[PDB]
Amino acid sequence: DFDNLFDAAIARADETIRGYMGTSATITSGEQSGAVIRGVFDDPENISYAGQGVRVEGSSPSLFVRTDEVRQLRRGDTLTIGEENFWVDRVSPDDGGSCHLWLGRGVPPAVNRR
Amino acid sequence: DFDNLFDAAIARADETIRGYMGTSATITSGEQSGAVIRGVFDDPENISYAGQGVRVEGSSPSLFVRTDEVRQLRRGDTLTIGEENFWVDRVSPDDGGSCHLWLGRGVPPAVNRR
Amino acid sequence: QLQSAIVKAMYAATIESELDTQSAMDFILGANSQEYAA
Amino acid sequence: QLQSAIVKAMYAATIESELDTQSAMDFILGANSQEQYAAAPVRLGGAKVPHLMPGDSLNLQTAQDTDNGYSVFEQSLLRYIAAGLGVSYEQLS
Amino acid sequence: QLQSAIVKAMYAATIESELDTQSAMDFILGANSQEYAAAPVRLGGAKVPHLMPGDSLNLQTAQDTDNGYSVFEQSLLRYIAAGLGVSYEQLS
Amino acid sequence: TRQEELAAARAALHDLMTGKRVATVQKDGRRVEFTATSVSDLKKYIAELEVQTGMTQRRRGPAGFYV
Amino acid sequence: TRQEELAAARAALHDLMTGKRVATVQKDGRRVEFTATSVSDLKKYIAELEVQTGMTQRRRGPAGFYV
Amino acid sequence: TRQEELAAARAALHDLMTGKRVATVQKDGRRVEFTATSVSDLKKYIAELEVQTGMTQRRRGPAGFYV
Amino acid sequence: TRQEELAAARAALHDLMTGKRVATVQKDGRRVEFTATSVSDLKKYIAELEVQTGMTQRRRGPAGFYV
Amino acid sequence: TRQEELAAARAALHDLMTGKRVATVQKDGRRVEFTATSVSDLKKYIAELEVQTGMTQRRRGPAGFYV
Amino acid sequence: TRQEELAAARAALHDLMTGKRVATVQKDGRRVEFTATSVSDLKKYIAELEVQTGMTQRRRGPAGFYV
Amino acid sequence: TRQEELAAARAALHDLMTGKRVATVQKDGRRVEFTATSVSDLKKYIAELEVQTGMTQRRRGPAGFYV
Amino acid sequence: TRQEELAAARAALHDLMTGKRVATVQKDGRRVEFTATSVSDLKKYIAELEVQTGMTQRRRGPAGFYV
Amino acid sequence: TRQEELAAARAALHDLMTGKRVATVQKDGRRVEFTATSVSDLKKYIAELEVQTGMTQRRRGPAGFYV
Amino acid sequence: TRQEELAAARAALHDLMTGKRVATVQKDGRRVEFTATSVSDLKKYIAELEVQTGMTQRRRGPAGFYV
Amino acid sequence: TRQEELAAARAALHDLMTGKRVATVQKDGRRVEFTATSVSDLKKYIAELEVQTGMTQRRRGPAGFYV
Amino acid sequence: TRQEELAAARAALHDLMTGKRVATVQKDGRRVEFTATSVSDLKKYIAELEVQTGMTQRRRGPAGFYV
Repeated sequence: DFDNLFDAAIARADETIRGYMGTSATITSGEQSGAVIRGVFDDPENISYAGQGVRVEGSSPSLFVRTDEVRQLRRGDTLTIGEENFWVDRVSPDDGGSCHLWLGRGVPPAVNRR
Repeated sequence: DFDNLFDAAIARADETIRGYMGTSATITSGEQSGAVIRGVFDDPENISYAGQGVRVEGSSPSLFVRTDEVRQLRRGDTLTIGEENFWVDRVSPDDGGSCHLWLGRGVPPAVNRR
Repeated sequence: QLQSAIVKAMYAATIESELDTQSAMDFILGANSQEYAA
Repeated sequence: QLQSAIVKAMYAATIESELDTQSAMDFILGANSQEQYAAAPVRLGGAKVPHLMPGDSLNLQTAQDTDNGYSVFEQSLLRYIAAGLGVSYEQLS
Repeated sequence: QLQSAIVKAMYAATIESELDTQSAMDFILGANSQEYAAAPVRLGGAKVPHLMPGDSLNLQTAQDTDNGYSVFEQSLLRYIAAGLGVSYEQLS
Repeated sequence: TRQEELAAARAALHDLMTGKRVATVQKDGRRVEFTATSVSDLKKYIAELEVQTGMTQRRRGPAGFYV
Repeated sequence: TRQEELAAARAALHDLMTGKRVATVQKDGRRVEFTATSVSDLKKYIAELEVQTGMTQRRRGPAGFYV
Repeated sequence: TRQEELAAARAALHDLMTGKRVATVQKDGRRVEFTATSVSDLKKYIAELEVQTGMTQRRRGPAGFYV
Repeated sequence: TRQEELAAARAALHDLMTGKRVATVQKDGRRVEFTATSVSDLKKYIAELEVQTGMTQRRRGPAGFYV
Repeated sequence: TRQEELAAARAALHDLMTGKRVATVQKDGRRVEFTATSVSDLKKYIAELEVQTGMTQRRRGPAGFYV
Repeated sequence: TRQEELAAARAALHDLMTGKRVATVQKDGRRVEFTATSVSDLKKYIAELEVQTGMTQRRRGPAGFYV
Repeated sequence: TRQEELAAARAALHDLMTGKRVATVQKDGRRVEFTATSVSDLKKYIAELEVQTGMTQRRRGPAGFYV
Repeated sequence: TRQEELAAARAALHDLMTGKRVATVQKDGRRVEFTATSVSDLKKYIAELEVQTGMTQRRRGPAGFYV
Repeated sequence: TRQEELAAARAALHDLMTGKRVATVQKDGRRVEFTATSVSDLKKYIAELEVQTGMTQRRRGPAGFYV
Repeated sequence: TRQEELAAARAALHDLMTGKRVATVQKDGRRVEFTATSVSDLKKYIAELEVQTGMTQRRRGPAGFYV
Repeated sequence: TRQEELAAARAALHDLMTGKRVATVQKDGRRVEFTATSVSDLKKYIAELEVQTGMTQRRRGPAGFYV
Repeated sequence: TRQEELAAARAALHDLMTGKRVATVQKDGRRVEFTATSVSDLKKYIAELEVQTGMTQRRRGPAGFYV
């Protein structure tokens, strides 16, 4: 399908790495609603100081799902990594065979659209 | 046990490094109370200057503990590296098989929560 | 011993080639494929 | 010694292949064409030359001399035996 | 020397294979496993077996059973006949 | 539980032969390395545990000889 | 399914033969390296697996001699 | 407890055979590499260790010859 | 599709001979490398599928002798 | 104090055999490696200090012959 | 197209002979490497492909012997 | 002091045998690699320095033969 | 254009012999490397295309013998 | 000055045997490696340089025979 | 001009012998690595390139034996 | 300038023998590499340069036998 | 200029043997290496030019034999 002869290799590699290191994930709400995908989850640490001193330790989760399933995910809907409940905040653009999924935590904050 | 094929390897490696590189930390206070962990401790050296010259040179200890035995550890409780008395400040999120325990020194300062 | 002798003498030579066997005997052992039994 | 001569000459050759035994013996030795385990016989016709692909090889054992040396050893033993029995060696042997 | 010749002649071939020895003898030395004493095998005509890679049937070449033992005997009973005083050809 | 063992080993052989046996994987920090077996020993393993299991006849006995 | 992986292995032989057998593929951060086999054993695998398939004649029984 | 590491080593043999014997695993500066052994030695280990344990008959005393 | 197989094999042989067979490419973040096959195996491959296809005679039978 | 030496050596043989003998460890600046010994010398060492210790017979002497 | 391809092969042979057979070429981030043959195989390739085309002969039927 | 390095070398032999013969040790910025010997020469050194030490009988004068 | 070919090849031989055959050249961010032919094949090529051209005799035919 | 030569050489032998011969040492920005001699040559050096010393005999002349 | 490269090659031979034959020169960002030749081929080059030059006697026609 | 040259050579031999023959030495940015020679050649150099100099007898004129 | 050539060759031999033949130097962006010549070729070269020069006898001719 890919008129490149290289994206086939990168797609096979992405499938292999997702199968060898990834974890299952069940998306909830959104247009997908009940659906299961696979992605390599990670949770880097990050700190901030809101003044003379306010330590707010947190995490910046990422999932790295393939772009085919991540389509029409928008941003409001949420997702469960096993038991833990996150919510997609930002979706990275296609890098050729996949895209990083930026996750939040807890209930998404309102919509505040209009 | 895990839909991983990889995290099992990293857990085995984690146990290996803990056994080959680490110390027998013993914990007092907290819900865990008397317990023993095998954590590799390091003491990087950090200095602040404050005013004109107010060098307050000190250390920032870390333990690299495994998450399973250190759940619900909280922050206010103390710790003992052999004959030395420390106290945990914050717990890093799990990277997959363990987490970094950030340690203080001396008595923990109050609670100041109400 | 008689059977072993006849068997050992009955195989003569061998050929080896990844090429098709019919064409292999065609191009090496003369053959008559141009005109079950082999 | 007689049994060893029996079995050393019994296994004339071997065939080396990763195919099925029936197919291997068909393509290297022949026969089959069964009317309707015991493997398969081979008709002892004229000289036949097989064809192989890499990984296959027909190698026939050279075996060893049947009487590598036995007749002289038996000769000495029979000499001793005839000495024991008091009869001439040649008459006994 | 008699016993050594017996032993050297009483080991003709060797089978080496990954799989079970019963099936190995079934697929190499004919065997009659369809019917401890291991397995007997009929002594029929010449049999050529097929063996997968990693197996091998090795025919032991043995060794000459009289590698000079006859001449040593000649010398020894020459000495014996010298001792007893009878002629060597009479004794041996 | 030998039959699915046969299936897994045969599949692994197939992926090894064409293109689909992975030696190492890596994602910007998390990487794994797999020891790669050769082809000969893998086919020997296939044949051994295939004849050992309830799989039917594949190799028969020695070839007879008649006139 | 002998036809399927027969054709797959034949195509694998072809594109390994010319230029297309990918050994390692790496996008920045994510790299994998599929293991590589020789061409000889691949050819033997192709031969044995097609002859095991019920495909047409490819071999003959030795060769007779006559005057 | 011989059956325990008998089963463990059999599983290790299969795991190495297909694709899964991990050699080195690394994550963000935490890397551990395990030494690897040839499959032949592991096979012989399976052999005489299962012989040593009370596992069933798998070897017979030579082979008789009779007409 | 044998004829274009022959054509592609002849091409790849020509590029391999002079300078035009690429072992690997790199694009500052995306690189790939292909397994390189020896020239001899390529020549046997081209000869085999050249004689197997419907193209004309190339090699004849053995040479006779006469006085 | 040879018995626990036997136990430790036999263990280490087992871990080397299956998957669990470590060659290198690294903690982003705290790394160390160990020399690797071949399995043949491991089994030779095991046998030598196994027969040398007070544990029971494992190997008998020659083999008689009778008619 | 055989004549000009033969000319190109001869030019490539000369270029490899002196100094100019480029193996790898690299810019900032962009690099490729071309697989390299030996010189003997290229020489015999030039040889028999020049023979196969209709250009003037370079071989002769063995040799005679007269007194 | 022969007993001292006898014990030290025996302990080192066992240490190298199991898993723990350190080859290179590296803290951040401070690394050092110790050279590694084989195992056979270590055994010969052990035996020679043991017999040189007035340790008990370990070798006997050949072997007689009686009928 | 054989004569300038001879000149260039003899030159390249001379530069290769002493010091002046560049295997690779690298400016910052732009590097290339050329395949390094050996010297024996270089001399054979020199001799072959030296005798093939119209330049004079360099070697003669056998050698007689007289009393 | 050869007795201390004996002592130094023997100490180096022991250190190399157990674990205590350093192949290279690196502090941050300052590293040096030493060429590592083998074992056999070191033992010949030991023997040749101890026999030349005045310390007592270690090897004696050839052995005769007597009935 | 035979004296020119004769002297040049002789000087290069001596230069490679003593210490000075540069194989790789590297300024910051500019690296050039020349190829290297074995000494025997350079010595030959000297030999035939000087005998082809009209240099003095250096060879003699075999050697006769007389009583 | 021969005797002290021999002394320096012997000191270098011992220096390489124990542990202290520096191979490479590196400071920040500044590093040099010293080539290494096998111990055998250094030993022969010591031997025949000692013989060449006026050092005392160490060789004897073969050996005769007498009844 | 044979005499100082011989002197330089002898000096280079001396530095090569003990410790002082530099393989490469590097000053934080200014690196250069030299090809290393084996000691055997160096001694052959030194002997050849030593007997080539006008200095006195070193090797004489055959050896007589008188009763």
